[PDB]
Amino acid sequence: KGPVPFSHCLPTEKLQRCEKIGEGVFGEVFQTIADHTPVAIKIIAIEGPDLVNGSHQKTFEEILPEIIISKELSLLSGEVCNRTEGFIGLNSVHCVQGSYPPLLLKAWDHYNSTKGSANDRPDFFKDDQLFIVLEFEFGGIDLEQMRTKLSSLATAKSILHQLTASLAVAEASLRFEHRDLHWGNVLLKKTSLKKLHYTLNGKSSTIPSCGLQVSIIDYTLSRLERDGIVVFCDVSMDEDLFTGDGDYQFDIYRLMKKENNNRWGEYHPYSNVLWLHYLTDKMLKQMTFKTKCNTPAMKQIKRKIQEFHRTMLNFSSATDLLCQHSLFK
Amino acid sequence: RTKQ
Repeated sequence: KGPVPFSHCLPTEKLQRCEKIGEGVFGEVFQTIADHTPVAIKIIAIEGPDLVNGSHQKTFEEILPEIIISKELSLLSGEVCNRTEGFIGLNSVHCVQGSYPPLLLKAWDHYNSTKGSANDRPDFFKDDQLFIVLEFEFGGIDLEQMRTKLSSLATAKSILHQLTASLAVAEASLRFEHRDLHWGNVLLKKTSLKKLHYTLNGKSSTIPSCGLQVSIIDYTLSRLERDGIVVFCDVSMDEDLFTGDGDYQFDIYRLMKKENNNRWGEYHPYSNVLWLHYLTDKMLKQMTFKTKCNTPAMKQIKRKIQEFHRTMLNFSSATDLLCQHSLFK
Repeated sequence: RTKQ
C-alpha cells in the first residue's frame, strides 16, 4: 500500500468527471461524483525538494495534525453529549505516487481561461513524487460569490445563529480555536428541513433554517486539545501575516496577536469572537439584498442586528454569547 | 486568504 498510483484512488470514470473549483498555497481542489453523490477532492504536493507557488514543499509530520483535527471534528457530529452538523465529513485519505494526469490539467486550463488562477503550471512534476488525496463531502457555494443572492435580513440572522451555535458546541466539546473565518470559508447548501437540532451538554434546542445549511472548512491554522495533549501549529516566526493592510481581516490577525502576547499555545476563546465581529461587519457593509426594508418587523430585526454588532465585544466566549445576548432569545 |  502506501504510495499507490492515482489510478486506484481515482478510476477513469471519476477522472473524466473532475471539475476544478478552488486553489491555494496548499494545493488543488477538484469536484466529482462518486458513489452516486458529489464528493470534493483536495490534492496536495508532499515531500519534495522543489519550490512551487512561493513556498517549499510541506513534510508529512506537519500535515498529520491537519488530518487529525479533520477526523476529530468530523466525528463529533455523532456524539450524544454534544452534536451539530456544521462541519464537513471525512471520507478517505491516501497517498499518491506519480505525476499529473492530462485531463484535470485541461480542466485547470478551462478554469484559467474562464476566471484565472494565481499559481504555476503543475506539469513539471515527475513520476517519483508523492501526493496526498483528500475526500470531502460537497458543501455548495461559499459566501464570496453569494453576495447578491441572499434573501433578506432574516437569512443573515439565521446564518449568524448557526455559526455561533456551531462554534459554541465546538468549544464546549473539544476546546476549539479555528481562527480563519474569512468570508470565503463558509459554505451554504440548499435544504428542505425547517429546523435544526443541536445539543450542548445534554440540553436540546432548535433553530429556524430559512432553507439553508452552513458549514466551515479549511482548518489549516487551527488549535485543539484532547486528553491533556494539545495539537496546533506554531506560526510565531513568520510575520508576513501580520503585515497586511487594506481590510479588517488583515487587522484582526495583529489584534489577536496583541491579545495573546504572541503565545499560540494558550486557549483564548475570545479569538473567535473577533472573527464573528468581522463576519458581522461584512454582512452589514459588503452585502446586497434582493428585498427592501419596508416591513416594520424587518426594521426591528435590523435594529436588533445593529445593537448586536455594536455590543458583542464586551462578551467573553461563544457559548456565553449564545446563552446571554438578546439576539437569540 | 490567510496571507495577502
